[PDB]
Amino acid sequence: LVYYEGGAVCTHARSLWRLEPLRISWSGSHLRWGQPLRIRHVTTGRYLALTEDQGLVVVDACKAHTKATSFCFRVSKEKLDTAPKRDVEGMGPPEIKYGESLCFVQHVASGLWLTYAAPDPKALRLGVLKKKAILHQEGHMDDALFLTRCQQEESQAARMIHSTAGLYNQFIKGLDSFSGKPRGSGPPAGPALPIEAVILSLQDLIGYFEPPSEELQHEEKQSKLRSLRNRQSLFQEEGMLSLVLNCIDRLNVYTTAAHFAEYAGEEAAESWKEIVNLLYELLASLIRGNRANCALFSTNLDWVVSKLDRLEASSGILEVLYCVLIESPEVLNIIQENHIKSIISLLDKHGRNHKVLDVLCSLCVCNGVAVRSNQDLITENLLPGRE
Amino acid sequence: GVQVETISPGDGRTFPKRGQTCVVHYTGMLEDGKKFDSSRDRNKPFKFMLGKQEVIRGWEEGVAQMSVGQRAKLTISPDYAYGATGHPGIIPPHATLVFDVELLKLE
Amino acid sequence: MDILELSERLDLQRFHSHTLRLYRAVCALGNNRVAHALCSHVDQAQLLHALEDAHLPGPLRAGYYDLLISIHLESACRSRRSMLSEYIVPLTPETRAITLFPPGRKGGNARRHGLPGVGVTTSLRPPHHFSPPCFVAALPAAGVAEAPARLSPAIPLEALRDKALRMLGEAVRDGGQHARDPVGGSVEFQFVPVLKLVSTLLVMGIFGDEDVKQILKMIEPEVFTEELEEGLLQMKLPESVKLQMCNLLEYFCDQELQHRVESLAAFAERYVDKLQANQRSRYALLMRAFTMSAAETARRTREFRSPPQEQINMLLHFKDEADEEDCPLPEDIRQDLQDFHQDLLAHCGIQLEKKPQSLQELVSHMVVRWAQEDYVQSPELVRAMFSLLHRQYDGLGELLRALPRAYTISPSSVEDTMSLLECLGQIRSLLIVQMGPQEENLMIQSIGNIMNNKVFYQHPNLMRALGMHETVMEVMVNVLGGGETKEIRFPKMVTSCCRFLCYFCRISRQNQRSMFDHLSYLLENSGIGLGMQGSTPLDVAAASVIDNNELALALQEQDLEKVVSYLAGCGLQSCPMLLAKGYPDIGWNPCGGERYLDFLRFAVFVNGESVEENANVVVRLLIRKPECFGPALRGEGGSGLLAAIEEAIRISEDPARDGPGVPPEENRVHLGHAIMSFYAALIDLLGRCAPEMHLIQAGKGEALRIRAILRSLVPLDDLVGIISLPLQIPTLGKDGALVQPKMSASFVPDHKASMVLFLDRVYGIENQDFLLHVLDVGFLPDMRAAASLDTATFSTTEMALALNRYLCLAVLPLITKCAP
Amino acid sequence: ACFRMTPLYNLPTHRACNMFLESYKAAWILTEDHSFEDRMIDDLSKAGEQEEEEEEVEEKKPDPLHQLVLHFSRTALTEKSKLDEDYLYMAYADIMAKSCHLEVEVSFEEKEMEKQRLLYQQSRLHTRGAAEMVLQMISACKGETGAMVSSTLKLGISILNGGNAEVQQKMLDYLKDKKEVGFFQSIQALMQTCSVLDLNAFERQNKAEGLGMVNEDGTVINRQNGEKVMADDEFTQDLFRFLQLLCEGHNNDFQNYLRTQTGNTTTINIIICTVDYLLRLQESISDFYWYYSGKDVIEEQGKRNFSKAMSVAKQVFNSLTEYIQGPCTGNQQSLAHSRLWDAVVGFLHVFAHMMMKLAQDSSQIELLKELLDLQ
Repeated sequence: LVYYEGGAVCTHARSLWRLEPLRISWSGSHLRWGQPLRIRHVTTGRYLALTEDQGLVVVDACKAHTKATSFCFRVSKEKLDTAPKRDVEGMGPPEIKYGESLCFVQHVASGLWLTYAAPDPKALRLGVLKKKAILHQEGHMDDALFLTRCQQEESQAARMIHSTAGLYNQFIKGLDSFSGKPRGSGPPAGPALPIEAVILSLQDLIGYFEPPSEELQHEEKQSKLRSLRNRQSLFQEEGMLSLVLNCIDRLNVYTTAAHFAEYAGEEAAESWKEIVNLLYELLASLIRGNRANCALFSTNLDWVVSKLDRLEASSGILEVLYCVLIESPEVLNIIQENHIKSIISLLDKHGRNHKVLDVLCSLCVCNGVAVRSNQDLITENLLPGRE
Repeated sequence: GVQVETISPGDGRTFPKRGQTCVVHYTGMLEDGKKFDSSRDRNKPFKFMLGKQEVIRGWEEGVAQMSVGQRAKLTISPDYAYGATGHPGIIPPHATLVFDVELLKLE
Repeated sequence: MDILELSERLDLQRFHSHTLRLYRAVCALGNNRVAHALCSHVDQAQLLHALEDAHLPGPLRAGYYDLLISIHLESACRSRRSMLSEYIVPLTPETRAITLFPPGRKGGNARRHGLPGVGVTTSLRPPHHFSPPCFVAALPAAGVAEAPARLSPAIPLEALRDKALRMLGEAVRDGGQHARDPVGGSVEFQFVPVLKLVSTLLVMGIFGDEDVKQILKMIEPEVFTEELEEGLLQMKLPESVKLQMCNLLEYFCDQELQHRVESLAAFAERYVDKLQANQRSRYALLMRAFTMSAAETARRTREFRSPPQEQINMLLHFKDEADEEDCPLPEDIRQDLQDFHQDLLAHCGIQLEKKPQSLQELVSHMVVRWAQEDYVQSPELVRAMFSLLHRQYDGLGELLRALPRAYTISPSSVEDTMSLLECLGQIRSLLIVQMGPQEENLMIQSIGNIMNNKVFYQHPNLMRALGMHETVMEVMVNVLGGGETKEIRFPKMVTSCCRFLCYFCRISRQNQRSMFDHLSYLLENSGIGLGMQGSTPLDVAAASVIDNNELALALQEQDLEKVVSYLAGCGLQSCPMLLAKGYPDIGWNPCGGERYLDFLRFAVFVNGESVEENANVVVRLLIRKPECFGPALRGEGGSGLLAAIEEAIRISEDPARDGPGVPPEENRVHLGHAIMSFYAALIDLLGRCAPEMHLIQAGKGEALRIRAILRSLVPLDDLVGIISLPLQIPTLGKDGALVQPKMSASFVPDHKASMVLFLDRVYGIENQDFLLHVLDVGFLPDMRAAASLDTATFSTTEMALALNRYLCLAVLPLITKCAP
Repeated sequence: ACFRMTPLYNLPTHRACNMFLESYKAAWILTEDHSFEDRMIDDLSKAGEQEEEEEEVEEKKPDPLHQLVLHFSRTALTEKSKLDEDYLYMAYADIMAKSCHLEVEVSFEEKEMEKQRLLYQQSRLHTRGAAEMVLQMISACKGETGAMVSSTLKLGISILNGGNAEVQQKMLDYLKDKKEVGFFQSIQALMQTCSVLDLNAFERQNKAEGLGMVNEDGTVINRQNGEKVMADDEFTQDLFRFLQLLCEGHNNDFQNYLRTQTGNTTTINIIICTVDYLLRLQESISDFYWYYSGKDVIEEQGKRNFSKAMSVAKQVFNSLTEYIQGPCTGNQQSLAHSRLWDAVVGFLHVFAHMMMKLAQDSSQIELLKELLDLQ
């Protein structure tokens, strides 16, 4: 469904759209009034369409059959429609401008105009800033739209999100397909998992979210950090982080590579460990330096502490925890003795690692504020034993 | 659980009395042998009055059985000591406490 | 092993350094209990040995220095630094003796500055408090959050300062030798810990005059000699050491400022004495000589009639020499002030050899030389050095900005002032840490002690200078913000937060203005505090605006709109806390609505008269958002006010509609009473918004509007019906057991009182027929009931008291006015 | 109470001492004039030991003032949600702004000497990177009024006075290479925040002063409250003077950049924003005219509020004039198709009626003169 909405949606990717002229050749030509075109949602791959059953929606490409998805921009709502158009080789005249021009979207076949649904009263009580978009022959005066340019970074990020969501969901699909079905003394009996594609995507995303080097000058570091925070927020708002957590859960159900092989085979068992480490590293990259993304873990802190003991990606899980605890005090306020004792047990079982000490230090003070409960718990459950 | 052993003898005739401040040096060790307190590290004798419950029972009874100039080892059960609650950070719960006490003088 | 093997065993060094970091973290920011616990693991002997040990790795050396500071000195240093910015001068002979310059023959302008940090300081700073570390003491039987707050562990401060000075001198000589084996492995590892400890000790005030002189000579002997060695300034040191030196020099410059303030206060004492004597003598002479000339006596007596502040202003108004003649004061008194002013300008350097000869010149030259010599890569060092340079170039401005934080007290208030300062230090410390049961108890205790202190009431200006209200404010809002949606914890703390602030506004109008300045800040936090019963930030705002026409007129449209938005939310949405408690689900929140309505009442109606500017705004906003009126008075599909009240009484009779009915507090909400009180408050607010009559006679169209709108909103018949509604009356029955109506769950006279106010202010009683009608239907019955209850058994009943209050407040004045 | 007012000699010593502290502070310390700005700037500009080094000049090591400017630029460029108030920044910005100006027929030679000196003082700063710091702070403020942005604007005005083409070019080059929308976004937000005459505030203040409330402690008759009406008049004038100075000298490039920013993803038309503010000011002035229309004589508070509004409008008119002079045809067309004509109509209405009304009373001749100058 399509809505007019204001707020952070303006900066978010789901607000982004791509214009696709019906012609392949010279499709990058200047848009001109009356030009039939398709409107695509980058993060979903779905095209704006008029469906008789549900009216204005976004449908899949397989159902996008031009007539439903063909739209035009007109400067005026008058029913001129005098002449059908003529294809022109080349870029053509520069008619429509960013920011200045006011355009009305019209479904070519029906001729209907894009407009708001005229929300009923009590929507103010709902506090919804969302106005459902409909195709109405009369329309409204304020139906005009301003076209606004999008950064290359945002466009790239949205397309990345679409591709990554597809790939990871296919992966989760294979995992669920052979979840409860042991391969026995035979094949896993299911479609091959995209192991190499997942690995390459994870590596590229880690490099894409890599923080700027310290040697860089202050201004450049600030610019890269701003871009990184923006990209992190876009991915989080499109739900990549939850997808990573889901993949990690389904991979965690299997304790070891042999246990994984029993269901999926040795060929995937080799890359099990690499994939889990890459996933934890990607999660750390996504949340690092972003207080909101680190605060999201206040609800499911146990998600990390329960997994700390696992040996395959102990360092990655610990880095995730470290990032969360630096960025967010909300987690520090919800810490419990169980968590403190789990971290102390991590010291006991894995060895004397200064990173755990750093994590414990972060548990105490954040942003110049100390948590006496955490301080006392650490003191009581670490110091007296003296081992 | 107060059990007193004599490391070095004292006068043997002068013993602490109620309302009489006892001045001591002490080193505190848990039964496993870990030190948790020592007045000598601070270089200041510890003074406490008997019958005011300022110190634990272990001390109250042990110093009373002790004599001026006497050095002794006091072993104290948890009940006479801080006990199940313990001393957070310093002393674990249900810990027997071993002390080396030198009773300097009475005042 | 020997800890010195950690020079080659790097992993162990790293782990132990981070262990020391953890020790500092657990004891950080006031955990004196954790500090005491640590004193067992790391003893005084260990720490002092590490301080001197030259073979430790620098990481461990710095860690141990910082651990000592954290365990022993951090809390005291922070508490003292919080107070250094404030200057409270007791009027004492010591203060009187203070002079900007030490006694000498050399001329005022030329007079060589005294050594900074060496002199008599009378400014009040509360003492440090420490508790000995002991682990054989009896365990306090008091439970957690009841046991008193523990003090920091004690360490021998005189020995520590002596050791620090000696070690610093050793470091200076070693740097002069330029050896290839620096302590810790680097000049930074050698110097920085010592300088940090020295700065901490200076701020704490441990160092004496001779120790300060030694430190000054270590810094730069030539400049600071009073009446070879190479100083740290020329020792050509790295950036971190420079930062520490900058902090030291900041301390010394602060002491110079403090000396200036104290000298000014001393001169103020002496000069005020002289002026007072002269004014007395001149008044006596005038009362002797008024007989000759009666005309000029008026202009003369203008002085003795003017406010004392204006008298002082006039007496001091002789600087420009153009208006000196009008000033009564003689030339000697004037010249004393002129001389002191010149001396102050000289001390600050304004008044007109290569070697500095002064701290200001030394600091300026040092900063410029450092920047010239190298491009500093430390932003912190850049900030500090340029701050020092600004202070040196602008001494008058720094004093001018410090003066607001200056206050003179009598010597007889020192003890109470010190107790208040200790309580304020506790409160200030409570900001950094997250609030808990312990911190809440300490906060409540500090507030109570401050309230008991007389100085709080006597010296509200000093309180504002100290910034106490802002601190309380910040604590409260910080507590609220955390998990505000789930629940508002520490309601006892918030209730104390009014009693403090919601009385502080009453102490003085200036205090009330100061709290008014933060009105918007209070209102945004006020939204969630609705459920939490007691004194609220909404009450803070009401106290800030109550009975002050100036503040009410200053009040802002945006704040009114925020209040109205909250009220509309209440009128359209139920209270989730009540729903969770199982109350029957209605669509709106009368309790919060009533809270906001009474706030708007206090805003619009002041000293018995309405403020039309705010009243018209409130009316317009309310009519724009009609949901604020309640489900009744809605218009389409809306029941009348009388019907709403009747339904509320029905609910009150019927349980499972007033509440769940399945209470230790006894303050459980009764929905019928809540609805009736909401409507009563609404009607009261509208009546108060109603124009005053003189405007009506004037014919003000806006007034006529507002009155017509109010009449349209509330029909008279409904008011009369509500007034006529019966009230449950105490009676003895079933063996003479007294049957008495519960007020919290029943219709009560103040509900009628609001209606009467509305009737009087909007509709008015101009016709005898309506007069008699109202009196026969509603008033006379209630007066008869009150008279009937005026019996031994019934006279003291809360119901009878409420009836009498209703009568005297609303009815009887009205009948008195309508007597003709 | 006025009769009872205690003589000074009857007060406690400490309260009298406090009162003396405040009075001395106001009369003597506050009135004292000490000038250290130029000395500070020179001492920070001078570089030492580079003469003996003979390589340091070619190394181009920052001198102390350059380092200070760089420090402030680093603070501005640091990524933060909001711009924290920095008293050090405000003080140093004030010092530089004071140093830049450092200030009945004047000889052509003397006039040119003042111009050349002002150019040297401005060079001291914009050679060290003050223009970029100004722009960075304006972007950082993110549309929130305050002492920080006020000081930044004053510094910009000081370095731009006389239409410094060098500073203009540096600013434009920085903006065009960085391609940041935050600068103009902050400018737009500040314009939107800029205030106009408020009749409700006028009436509230009138009643407040009529009440004649006296401070309960001691006595303060007719205590002067904060001026609600045109509180940010100085900030508004500084903003529009800054925008004017950026275009001073008929700088076509910056004039067109104000209308449109080709490189940036989004564009903001400062000319249209100025027109909108002028329209709001016109509406306020017309309302206040109607308010005083029945009243025969304007009183002093009004005469004020009129004068402040007409000063702001004068600055706005001069800024709009400078946007188009040269001429900039695009800016001319934008204004022609904008809402400027309605503002001119309202101003003409007010001018005519105020002229007729004020001619009747001679005491209002100064206000009449200012009105005529605005026309």
